[PDB]
Amino acid sequence: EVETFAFQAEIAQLMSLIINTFYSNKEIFLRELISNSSDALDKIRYESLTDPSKLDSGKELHINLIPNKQDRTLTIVDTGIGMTKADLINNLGTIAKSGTKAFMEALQAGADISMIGQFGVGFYSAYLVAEKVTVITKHNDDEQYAWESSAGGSFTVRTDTGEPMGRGTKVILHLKEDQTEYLEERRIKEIVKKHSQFIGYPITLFVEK
Ligand SMILES: O=C(Nc1ccc(F)c(F)c1)C1CCC1
Repeated sequence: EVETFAFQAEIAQLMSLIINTFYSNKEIFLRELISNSSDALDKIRYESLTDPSKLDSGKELHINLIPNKQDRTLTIVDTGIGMTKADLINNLGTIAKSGTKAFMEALQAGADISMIGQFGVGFYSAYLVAEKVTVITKHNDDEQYAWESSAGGSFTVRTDTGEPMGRGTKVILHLKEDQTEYLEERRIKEIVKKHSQFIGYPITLFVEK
């Protein structure tokens, strides 16, 4: 059972800008998604400070980067707090409407796309490199769900019957044909060292057969 939703108009406009604007510095998508993972890990860690049982769904707090050249996907996995179904529908737990408003004023007032994270909508920088994004998520207070969008004004949400995740979020980037450099080990390592050197969780870059 798949539910299809329309993006709010401001979010659709944000994704069309990210997709259509000529902007060569696409690598910041990875910094933005890792920083989102770090924020989600901070949240479950804080909650566990007063309720250890919050970590019954997984004690390890980490970030994995999994490239797959056969599928042409880059997956960013974290064991953070995750998202409820309501969170997924409400712009993946962001205040995306007011965030978009600010970001697009900043853009007309000098800023560039790389600053998207300062407006709380860094998730959508995934569409710099991905034609389709799938988000699998599990929050302690809800079931496992899969969100998906190829932009175009709509997204879907369904119960995920795939591999149980325990707790956290998995962002699966179905990369554009000309963006496969972000599956190469040496290019991912470069980006992580350049932009994510101070993330306080272990970031493991998986290698391929
Ligand atoms: O708004 C613009 N681009 C834009 C905005 C948000 C984005 F996430 C993005 F990738 C590109 C134009 C350059 C200023 C006018």
